[PDB]
This record gives sequence, structure tokens and C-alpha cells, in this order.
Amino acid sequence: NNHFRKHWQRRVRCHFDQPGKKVTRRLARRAKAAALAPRPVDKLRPIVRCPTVKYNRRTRLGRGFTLEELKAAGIPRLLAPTIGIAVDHRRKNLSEESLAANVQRLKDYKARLILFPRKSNKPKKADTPKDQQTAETTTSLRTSFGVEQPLAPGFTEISKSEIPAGIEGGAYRALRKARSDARLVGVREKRAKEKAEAEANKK
Amino acid sequence: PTRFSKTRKHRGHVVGMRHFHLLRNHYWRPSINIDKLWSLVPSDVREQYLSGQKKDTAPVIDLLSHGYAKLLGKGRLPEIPVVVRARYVSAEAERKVKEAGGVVELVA
RNA sequence: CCUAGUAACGGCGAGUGAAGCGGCAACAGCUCAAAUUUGAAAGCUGGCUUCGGCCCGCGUUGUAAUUUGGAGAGGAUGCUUUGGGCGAGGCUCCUUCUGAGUUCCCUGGAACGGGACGCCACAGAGGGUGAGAGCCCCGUAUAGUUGGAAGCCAAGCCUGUGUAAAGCUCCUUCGACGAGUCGAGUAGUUUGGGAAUGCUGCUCAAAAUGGGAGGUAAAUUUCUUCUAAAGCUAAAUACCGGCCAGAGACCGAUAGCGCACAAGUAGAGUGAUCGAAAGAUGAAAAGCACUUUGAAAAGAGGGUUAAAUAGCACGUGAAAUUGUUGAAAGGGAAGCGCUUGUGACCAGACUUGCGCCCGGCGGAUCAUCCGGUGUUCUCACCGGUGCACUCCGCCGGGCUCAGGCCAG
RNA sequence: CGGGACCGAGGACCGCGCUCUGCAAGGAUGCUGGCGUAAUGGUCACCAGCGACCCGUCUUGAAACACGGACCAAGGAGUCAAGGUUUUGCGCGAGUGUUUGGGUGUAAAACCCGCACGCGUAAUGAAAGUGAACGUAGGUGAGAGCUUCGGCGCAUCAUCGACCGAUCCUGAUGUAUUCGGAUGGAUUUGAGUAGGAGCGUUAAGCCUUGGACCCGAAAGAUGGUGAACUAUGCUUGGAUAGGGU
RNA sequence: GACUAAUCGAACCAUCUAGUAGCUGGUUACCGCCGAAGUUUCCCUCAGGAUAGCAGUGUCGACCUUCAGUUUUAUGAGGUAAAGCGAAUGAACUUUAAAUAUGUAAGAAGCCCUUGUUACUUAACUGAACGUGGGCAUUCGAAUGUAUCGACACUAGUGGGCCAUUUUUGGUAAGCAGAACUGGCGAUGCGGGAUGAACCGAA
RNA sequence: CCCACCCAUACCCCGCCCUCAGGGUAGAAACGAUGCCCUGAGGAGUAGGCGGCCGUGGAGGUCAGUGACGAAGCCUAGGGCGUGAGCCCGGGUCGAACGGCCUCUAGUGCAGAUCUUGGUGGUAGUAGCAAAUACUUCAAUGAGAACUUGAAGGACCGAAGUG
RNA sequence: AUGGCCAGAAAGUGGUGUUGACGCAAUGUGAUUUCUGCCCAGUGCUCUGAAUGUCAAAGUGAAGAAAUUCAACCAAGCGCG
RNA sequence: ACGAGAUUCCCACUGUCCCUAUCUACUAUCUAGCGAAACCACAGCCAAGGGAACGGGCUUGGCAAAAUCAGCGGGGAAAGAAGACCCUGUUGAGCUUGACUCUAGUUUGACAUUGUGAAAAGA
RNA sequence: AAACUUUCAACAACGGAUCUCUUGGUUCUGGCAUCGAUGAAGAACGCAGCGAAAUGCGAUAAGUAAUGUGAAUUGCAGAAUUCCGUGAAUCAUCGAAUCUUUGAACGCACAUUGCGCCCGCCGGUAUUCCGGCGGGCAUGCCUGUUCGAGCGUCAU
Repeated sequence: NNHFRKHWQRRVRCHFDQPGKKVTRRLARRAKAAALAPRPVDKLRPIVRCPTVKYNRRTRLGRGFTLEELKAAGIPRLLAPTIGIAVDHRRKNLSEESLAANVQRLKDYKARLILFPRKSNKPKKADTPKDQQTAETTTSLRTSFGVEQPLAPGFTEISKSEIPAGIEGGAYRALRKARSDARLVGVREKRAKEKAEAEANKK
Repeated sequence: PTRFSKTRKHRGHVVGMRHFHLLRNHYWRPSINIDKLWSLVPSDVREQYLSGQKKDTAPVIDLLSHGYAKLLGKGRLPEIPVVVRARYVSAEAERKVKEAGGVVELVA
């Protein structure tokens, strides 16, 4: 199964520039950090759960925080991208748990945020005072605000008295019954409708 | 290397259905047999459980966190109660867990 | 990167072949059309300016403000928000400047070679100089240090304050949203999407919780997702062109680009086009004064050079092939194998060693003992002791043994 | 009992023996002469006796035919990549693989890091789906090795069983009375289970695809350049004694 | 089918392009160890394929079991010569029995006996098969030979060629044409046939 | 029919080389154990297969390697080693670098290809230098005069010309 | 001549054509003299003469919840005559 | 009639022939000067034998004496002869035809471009 | 015996291999973004005391200005440089200039150094003639200005 029947030699890409490109990327990152100092080099990202049944076990970083997350955290949507927070207006919060986790994440960031005044001689009440402006900082939000628990714990200890009884009939039989009911949902509905029509006709 | 080749020595002498738009993530269900079930427990606490230093507590094993969706039933289990949380399970695997004294819980 | 040579497509099968998810590099968001400013076109090109403005116009068939679906408009409500000017200092680019032997001897035409004695080193990369130079010269390393220009970032500091604009919270209500377009049929082409792809042409041609999509055609009932037919936008990505630079287990003048040279030149072709060959005296021209023979080219003397056995035919100077000299063979081929002989020319081997017995010399690193030291812990070395029937060399003899070539 | 030829391997002793002070008994010593250098030996040229087709290619069974070769120098042809496969070496081992990327660096090196991912750890069926222990992981016959000498038995082979999936038949307790599919049989089947063997890398052979060992067609296609030759035409010019009828 | 710049049944130039060839030519040091092959069996043939057989490198297994292009023995084929018919009867007669090569068999992995079953078969529990148990090691049941084992893996050439003896089937005016075995050659030098693919000796 | 004699790479005995096979070799006085010692058998080879060695350009390590008191290259009727491919030395020439060992690496080994480029032979002082009628004398110039010039002669084109 | 014969990718394009049957175009034969064996009706040439016999797309009707299916009608040419 | 068209014959004419001879110029030749190429495995006397109907080299004989010059066309060499001819191809290309698949041109129908009035015949 | 042919050797030829060299190729990596009507790329023709080319330049022509450096250039000739300096140089840098005929190429043309038009200035006796010099004259399109055309729609 070799696909060499076209003029493949015109489109061969070698990668001798791999260490040079790593050096170029590191120089660009150092320049970006020096331009952004004392801000972190990256923006804060929310925690989202991967789609599909293969990957819904694991969480990861998403694009940006939702508008309802920002509203529940008390950060206006025009202020948020100016203080290192990514905003995503497309994502919605369908469930309470992800919303609560990302709201707590935003609150921890806001509690650890040091906001310098726009004019040094005229600080405002929303600004961090000068005698709190000096503290140890982080320059990597992907590290200091990473995904701490991407997966659930695979091991947990409980007492023998707290062992669950289990579903009646067994887990295998419960799976078989659930599959059977899903396959027979429409047949039973049609049969019930026909029985109701017959009962109405010959009541 | 060119000096080891035989050419140097030869110098001087010459069905079924079609499935459109198949998404493999639909059919993701890796399986693990019950004879590997205790290897998911970390080694130290596993050794205490197998020796008999934990007579009043039972391990709860989440297969999805380890990357498995179905518990299959090859092998035999020791007589230690284990709670197993799985998306799928075979009838023999559930039977052997129940004889061991645990329970198979269903999760999504 | 992986998905994945997978789903899928394919005469008579050769073959073809994505995407979602996932990890990563890089991340950045927005502008219109559809609304009456209507208590005031609040907008703008151009001309003239005394730089204050004033004109000619554009434009109501709509220029500003306001709004863009994440909303927004109207209300309610009480708090928040803002404008200028300096600026220490830092960074980027050209500029001045940077350590140490030409010490002594030998070979050599020339030390940059060999030997000796030093020195520098955040510099022992590279090159040049009459032969392999850290210290002769340029440079090389590191902090800096002179002088200049233009930008950027920036710790902070002076000031105006609310006419206006701006954000947050809640809400009865309102909430415009792109048409020969979407979509359908058909034709061509294209795709893995030859049941599920895109594009274009022709015909038909929409709608308002509407429309598109949900990879098997259709009707009915649901559900989920976005919101087309207007528009802008850095980065991560590409790079056999151009400019600057650094490198290589690459090639070393028939190689490496066609071209290391006045090479895309000379030359060919009407023309489009085609397209070479060709590097090296010597450290320094010191590139041969002068004499002589020739009409001259040149030759011979004599010179230069370390070398002309380097003479602008020029480093080295192979072979084919040629001339001279020397040797030899040859009655219609030579060349080759085995074996003598002749002639010519050669490499080895050998030249004496070891061991005794006497004699003569020259010295006490004889044996034992003592002390120290080291070792394999019982063996050694070093210092004293020998006083010459003992050790160690040398010189004369004599003897035994072993020695080269061919033979009986 | 004579006569002659060729040969002397080995290198303390050990052995078999005999004719036993010793020997001819598991391989040559003793005595003597000339010479000590081109004398022996060697190389080259030539003569002599005997021997001796010109190489390569091609063809078939082979020759012959045919093809290439005036001479010399330098150049000159099974390579590299991707993917398989078998075998060798190496690391780790139910795991294995740092190098997409990140960190770091004396800076294309070396060193370090981990999420995902690939392959392996489970198969089978078109699919929905289901999914590997009766038994010290079974019986029997062999079987290296070990043994307390009674046996225990590796790898592997042969043979009979057991377990999972597929196909066919039967259809239990139960029940959303139409679902569920136990139990028991019968065939083939799968590199299936039955006390894991793989992953990465190195080296070689072989296979597949690429110009694919090197040189060679008549060709096909895309885009350009020619009527200074020649063919035909148009416009405008030029030229052709003297006789006969 | 003339001419279109020495180019014409389709000009010249550059490119795709290192186009394709199964056809032709060529394909680069040495020594050592092994070493071949030509219908065997199947497929529609020629412009055909596979494949057996024959080889080499690695291993591995108890390199365990022994086997063998040979003779002998029993028994087939060849009863065919031969002897007799004072044996019977008359190559087709036989008491007996050829030469040549040739088939099958010749142990403990074997030989039987017994027990039952049978879904075989037989009139039939009768034979045979299937198993079961037992007896036989007192000599392991001819000769000669035996660095000759087996199984995998991977790799390669040749796989409807020539000549000859013998046997056999057909033929021609005479030549000869098919098969089968065996030997030689293609791959091979040496001694002799003056000379040489096919001869003799000997590798 | 008989007797003797001649010689093959065949047969016999002996030496030497290689291959294969079978043995020995540590309380190591012990060894390129990848070695050494003992014994036996065998030796042709195309296609084909396998092993070991030699040589070339370049890379790491190493030899305290060689070298202007002469590296590399080249020539050699001069030698030594190896079965061989090859390796080493002497002599001459020459002028600036190069080699051994273990690994690494490849654009790595030529007699052929009507091979490529360049150079050179025999042929061979050979074929030939024969269309267009044709040359001669003196003097000068010059090193040198058939094919330069002047003069003196002889011719040709022949007006659709050699104008 | 709203033509014939050509050309062009197309064109508000060009030629024949500054043309008009004593012309233009395409063929065959090849001066003059000689010269048309005899008769048709199979292929062919051409007839809008009747047919729907074959009968595309569009269009029409029926069934179905629709996709769809079934029916007639059906130009030229062919067929028939 | 005309013809560098193909054919048979007659007269004249003659070196076409019997049957050859002779003369001239330029060569060839010899000299001075100048100076190639083709081709070339190696070479060049034969006879008989050398199974494959072929020898130049082998076997067995005949033989066989330097170095040369002019000629010659037996043999070897020598033909852009790698020609021509025959045979083979997964052969190439030109050409033909009711060979296959297409197609320019032409022809026919429909939809659109496509508007304004009448008169009928059907819904 | 020589000559001739062939073999062997030395030296000399022929030829340019070998060895060593390399201001050149080749491949990789890093950085950068900058042509033109303000006339580019390309072409032609010229320019040095003595050059044909290569290189450099444009009638200001192997160059001018400016900045820097600080004593050359060199084949010949001829001059240097107040060296204690407005300064050598085939020097470097480069911000100011010059930049022939052309070319997208622009008055129309170009196989012609052909033919024009508009406006200025200067010279020759010159209100008329002759000559020279300078500045202009392409196309498509946009904004604007100005001059217009049409019963196209109107007002009066």
C-alpha cells in the first residue's frame, strides 16, 4: 500500500529546521513575555468537558468563559479581556456543575489579581493599593490555573457496610432491559394507541 | 551501510453493509477482564487487601477513569468484596464479582 | 502529530482516499444594510487664507451620531468611569579602544621546523607573513568605554473635571436582521462523498419561528444545532525569486552550477533557440646583463635562483606513441606454460659467540651482621662492614661446544 | 644374502617392546673434504625440448554463424526513500515508544519532561450484539532435565475433552402477554481462550512502489519560430540575335 | 503525397521527459565452503502458466527414532526353456523346474487370546471394526552397510534440451518416428583414439 | 598364443596447504582459550547460495606516529612478504603534507557497453596537390625570388569580356 | 439573395461579392471525326401521399401520503405506400 | 499534325566487329616542397583432416632466407550493406470502410427571449 | 655484418594523467521586505593621458557634492603633500546632485536620428525672413471646475 504513483518528489518536506524553529519560537516567547511583563503571557481559560462518549470522561481547557459565568462572577464583559480573561460568547452552560466550577475559577483569579491604576498619582477604588502591589507573581496561567483533576479518581475506599445493594435483577439484565425498551418504545406506543381506539369504539 | 551489502561481493560477477460517515468514537468501549481487575488497585493497598489487613473496608474501582468501559469475565477473583463502576458488564463478570462479594454498579 | 491507508469510491481492478473528536504551536476581535437628528446634515472632497475662518460644491434618491443578534431600543434605579503634559531609567543601530617572545642555539634561500628558557589566555576561532605562529600583523573573548541619530517601552510626577459621553443591575413592552437569492429539476465537470460532495450554465423560483444542516429516497410527528445570500482583521503556516549572514562526515578543475578564468562569453542558427573550451613560474621577476654565431627565430658561452632537473611552451610531469644510445632475436606471425643452459645483474648468509682453565691488570655495588625504608610480610633496596683464596669488568693464551654454502 | 633409487616429518622424558652393560624399540645421526663467495640461490633477456586457438557477448542441447574490440589515460552502471516480511544483536517487558511539542543548553549536539496517541494486552459476527477456568488451567502417550529412585515432568508433538463468538434446532422461571432467552443438543468455523510476548531499535537477505542497475526507439502531448529555399497569388519593375513558312 | 530554409504519408524549437520496451548491448578485487536442473502433477492453446523434483544459508529438537535405487528368505509376475511320459494325461502334457531383471512382506511401534458394543456386515455373537483386559524379554526373531536423523524459516536457478545402450510400439524404396529406464553432456580438466560435443581409460 | 617393456592429475607411500570432524587444556607455574596441543577423513565445478579477507574518498578515537636533515605523487633489467587481491623496502625524481590500528561512513574497485571526453599510432612521406591554352630574358630589392617590381618578349579574355 | 459555396472560438465577424443563371460553385469526361447492343425497375435517387406502425425531451391524465409507478398523445428521421 | 514517349525494318554510313596497330595532350612515373582519410582483436603461403557440411591459429605433411619498387584485381579487407530481402512484435504511423466509441457541421422538437387585440372550437 | 622489424634499459621527446592546492560550486540553517509614469527591468550608444574586454560611470561620464579615514596611485607618463592639513587614495560610507538615445514609453511616427503643433527667451539688417535654446502636447478612469447639448421632466 505505497502511494508513490504521483510526482511525489516535488512535494517532499524535510524537517532540518526543527531545532531552528524551536529556537525561533523560544525567542518570540521571550520577547512576548518581556513586552507583557508584569502580566502573564497567556489568558485565563475555563474548564470544559470534551464531547463524544470516548472523551467525556476527561476535562480540559476551553476557549473562553461564558457571559453568564462572567455575570455570576461579577466581571463585566468589557473589562474581562483587558485583565487577562478569555471570553467565549458561543459556549453555553447547560448544567449547573460546569457553571459553578468556572465561576469559582473566576473568583479565585479575581482574588489573586493585582490591578495597577491607569494613572499612578490618581488611584481609583477598584484599583489595587500600592502597599498590596508587591507580592510574588506567576507569569503562566496555563500552569498556575491548569486542569488539576482531568479525570475522576480511579480508586476509592468505603466501608463494607456501605456497599450498595445493587439494582434488582443484576446489571447485565438491566442493560438488556434498557436496550429492549429503547428498541420497543414505538411498537408499544402504537399498540397502546390501537387498544385505546378499540376501547373507545367498543366501550 | 554500503560496505556490508551483497552488491560489493557481487562486484565483478554481474462484504456486508456499507456505513457512510462512520464515527469511531461511537463504538469506543475498551474492555478489561476480571483477572486484571486488582492490578488497577495501587500496589501497596492491593498488597494489604490481598494479605488481609483490610477486613472492614472495600475498594471502589472506577473503570472509566482507567480507560475501560466494559468488565469482561476471564479468570477468577479472590474472596474480597469489590465495588466496580462500569458502563457495560458481561453476565459472567457480574456473576464472579457477586460471588466475590461485591457489586457491579452501572454508570454512564 | 494523530485520526488513517480508516469510513468511503472503483472496468475486466489497476488503484484512489477524507472528516469530527484528541495533544500541541499560536491566539483577537469586530464593521455595515435594514430605525426619523427631525428642536434644526450634527457629515465630507476641493479652492482661498491674515491659519481665525471664508467660499465653490457633494449630499435628503441620506453624509454624521446610535444599533448588529454575544444583542439591542425604550423604561426604572443608584453607584461607578474618562482629558492633557512632563518624565528618571531601559532597549534597538552605527562609531573610538583592548593580552602576551620576533630571547638564545641548530637545519634552511626564508623559521612559521627542532631544542632551551619565558609570557598571555572570558582571547589555543579564522587568515596573512619567504615552510606547521596563542604571544610578528589583522582579527578572536569579555565586560565595558568614546561620539551621534531616530524610534519604542517605561517606574513615577504635575495638572482639568463632568457641559458631555461610558459601564453595571432589573423590566411590562418593542426587538427591523441581506432575493433571480435560497431551494428544485436538468446538463457538464468535480469529489472518498458513481444512494450522502462542491462549482457553473439553462428552466422554475420561495418563506416568516421562517430558513439551512443533521452523509439512504419519501410522507407524518418531534428534537438538536446554527442564522446564508454584505464586509474587515495580527500570530502560529509556505518559500528552487531577491538582499544580508552563518555553516557541512558535500565536490576538488572530465568533479562541483553550463560558467573557479573579459561565461550565458566566444561560436552556431533566418528565427525560436542552442551554447563550449579554458585554473597552478617563482618567496621575490630576481623574466637572463655582457660576449659570440646567425637575415631572423633562436643557439652557445656567461648569468639570476635554493632549484631553469621552475625560461611567461612555465609546480609535479604517468601512459599510448617517438628519437638517440646500449644489449639481443629474426628461413611465411608473435605473444604464453613447464624445465635446463648462456650472458647480464642482484638479495641474503658469513665475518664469530657462549662456557670453562690459567696468567696479568683495574676497582671494591663479594658473604655475614647492624640501622632505616619499601614490600608480595619474606623478600628486597639504601647507609656502615669486606682488605682481597671473595666479587665485577678488561687484556693475553689454551680447551670444549655451537656456528655459513656445496658435497663424499 | 646382495645391488640401486627417493625421502629424514617430529623435537626433554613418558609408550609398546627386544637379541636387556645395551638396542635397528612412539620419524637421522656420526665422520670427513673443498669453499666462505656471486660458489649455492634469485631476477631479466635469449636460444633449446615438450606443451599451448582470441577475448568478451549471444544462441540453443551444443557448436557454427553473428555482434563488439587500432592504442592509452581519466570517467563509467543494483542506489536512496517509504512500506512489509524473515533472521541477527541490544534495552525494557504486560507493557513499550523522550525528540508533534515543552524545558534546558558550552546552541542544528547533549541532557530533561509529560498529556494525549500508536502498537500490544480479546475475540467473533454483514450487523444489532455478545464475549473466553468443571477440574492443583483437564485426560492419555511421548519427552530433555531433576529425583527422596516411589516419581515430578520443561519446550514441543500426537490424541480426547472443556471455555468465547458465528450458524441451526428446542424454548425454562418469569412477564409492559409480548417480551425475555435459560437449559439442552448439532454442524462447520476463528492463526479465538485454555499460567500473556510485545514494543522500540540495530544489521543482513528478500518482496512492493517510485528514474529504481546503466545507455537506446518509431512515438504522444503543451506552448512557440520560420515563405531569405521552394509552391501559388497580388502590386510595381526589368529582359529575349538572325533565318523559314 | 510534390513543396513548405540540405528537415515532410505531416516542418523546426523548447518543454512534459531521465516517456515506455517484454527487445539489443554492457554491468568493475581476491581466496575459501557447498552446488543444480529439462512433461512429476494439474489446469483451452499458441504471443501460456503454475507446480513437484533437484540447491544454499540459518537455526532448533532427546541430531530421539535407525534407515537403504543391494542380496537372501517366503510369495506373485515372467511356467518360458529344460527333464520325463520304464509318472498320469496329451506353448496349450505335467512329478519337478529355467536365465534376465521385477512387485509385495520380513516385529515389542510386533503377534495373538479374551471381553463386550456395532450406528458395518453376517442365516447368525457370525466375520470385521471399535474399544477393554491379559499372555508373550530366554535369545527382539535374515545378510551387508550405516559422519546417511528430523522439523521449521528464508533465499535461488532450472523445471516439453542434445547424444547413446537396452526394452517396446509403429513404419520407409531407403532413410526413420514415438515411448520407458539407465548413462553421459549442457557445468569437466587429465591419458589414449594423428585430429574433434557424443569413443575407450580415468575423474 | 607367449615374454618383457613405455606412461595419466588414476592407484600406493611420504611431505606441505586448506576445510570438515572428534578429543585435551584452571583450587590457573596462567591464555592474541577468538589461543595452543593430539588424531582421522576429504579436496573439479556453470547457474545459484554462504564466509573471510584486500584496496579507495571522508568521520570519531588512538599511535606523546612520519615529515623541508624532504610528506604526497611518479619511474625502476633492484629486493622481501602473501596461494591471491595486495603489502613493505632500496635507488632515482620531486616539493608540503601524509600514514598505521579499532570503530563510523560512501558518488568505493573496469577490458569490453558501434561506451563518454581527451590524447596518440600503423596506413604514410602514401593518396594526392592534372578543368579554365603559357610562359621566357635582363636588371633591381632581399638572408632567400617560377608565382615581388621595372623594362624586354610571347600569349589570352575578344564588347552576352577576364572591360 | 431571409440563397448557394466557404471560413471563424465568437463577434454589430469575414470571403465569394466592385457578384446575379451568356453567372457562380461542384463533379465526370477530355481536340476534331466516330459514338450511344436492346428492355426494365432489385439497390439506390426523390414524393409534405395517407398512417400512427417505431416514436426523445418538454407537456397531459390516473393511482398513491409521497418518492414513484402506470397510461394515452407523440416532431424529424425510419417504416408503409 | 505534333513528341528528348515504346517497337520492327530499309538505304547511306562507318574500328561495332574480323583484329588489332599507331599518334597527341593530361596523368600515372621520378624529383623538390606540401601532405590527408577510410580501415585496423591479433595476424597474414598452402594441402588433407579437424561429426554440429566453418577455419588463419589445432593435427599431419609440402616447405621455408634480409630490405625493397612498378603493376594487378584470385583471396582477406572494401557498399552512409547496421542496405535490400525474409521472420517476430503489448510494435509506430499514414490511409479506407454500416469495425467500435465519440464528434464538427446539418436537421427536428421543446422552454426562455415573447408583447397588444379579435373571431371561433373545447372546458 | 649492417639496415629493417620486434623486445629489454637509460636519457630525451609527445601528451597532460597523478599528487598537493582552491577569492568557485552544492546543500542546509538564521535574519530581512525594499522595483516602476518622481519613468523600472531590459536594450543601445558613449565616457580614462595612454583600454578592446571585464568592472565603474552618463556630456558634471573609471565620475561631482557630503561624511569619515588619514598618505597614496602604480603598467608607463605626468603631477603630488605646506606632512602639523577645507587633505592623497582605482579608499570607505553615502542622506545632496548629475543621469545621453531608448524601453510599460507618452505629439504623430520609426526598416526615417522623418514630420508636426502650442507658449516663451535669445541672436542675426528685420512688423513679415533665418537660426538657436527652454517648457509642453499619449490612453483609460476618479473627484472637482468650467463651457455646453437634448420638449427628457418641469416652473414662469
